[PDB]
Amino acid sequence: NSFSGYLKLTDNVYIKNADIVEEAKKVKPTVVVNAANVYLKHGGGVAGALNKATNNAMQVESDDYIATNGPLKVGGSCVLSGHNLAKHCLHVVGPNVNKGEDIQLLKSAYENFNQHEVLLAPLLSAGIFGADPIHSLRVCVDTVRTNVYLAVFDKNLYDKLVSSFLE
Ligand SMILES: CC(C)[C@H](Nc1ncnc2[nH]c(-c3cnn(C)c3C#N)cc12)c1ccc2c(c1)S(=O)(=O)CCC2
Repeated sequence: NSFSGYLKLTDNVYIKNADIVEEAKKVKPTVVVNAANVYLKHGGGVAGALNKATNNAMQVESDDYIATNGPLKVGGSCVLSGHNLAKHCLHVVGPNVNKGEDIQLLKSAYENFNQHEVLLAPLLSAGIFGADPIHSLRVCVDTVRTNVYLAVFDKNLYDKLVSSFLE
């Protein structure tokens, strides 16, 4: 868990302008969070990038999990191997509001983080999932009670988020 260059927002939330994949390779965290969908199909975005860094091992493991257990619920999670990125990967499904899912499920999604003492995570439901990223940071700060290190791979958005938090 050798996180470097993060800015501490609250006693348990830290943030950095960084690619979560590069962070996971350098830090070797106990847990890395994937921004998953309910069938664990890592087709693009954060999930595709994490799977590619495992050379597709994450996708094969995910398909076997879904065969035995069925899909996740929106707001839910499962723990699978971290492969070369972490000890464990926490696959968390935030709502996709561009596909009509309820933004109130973002609180449920972040509540999954509280079962793990330390996590490297992306900003849930941001990007093409369509949630307002400033709102997602506020739900993270108000919900997560364990130690979360957020990697946001866009300097423009990182600056907006920090300036929103410090108002
Ligand atoms: C807001 C945005 C800046 C942020 N992106 C990221 N945040 C942190 N580490 C990242 N690595 C990469 C990366 C690394 N390689 N490649 C080819 C990619 C891609 N794509 C992207 C990325 C973000 C946060 C949450 C979500 C998404 C995007 S989404 O659009 O994938 C939908 C799911 C929820």
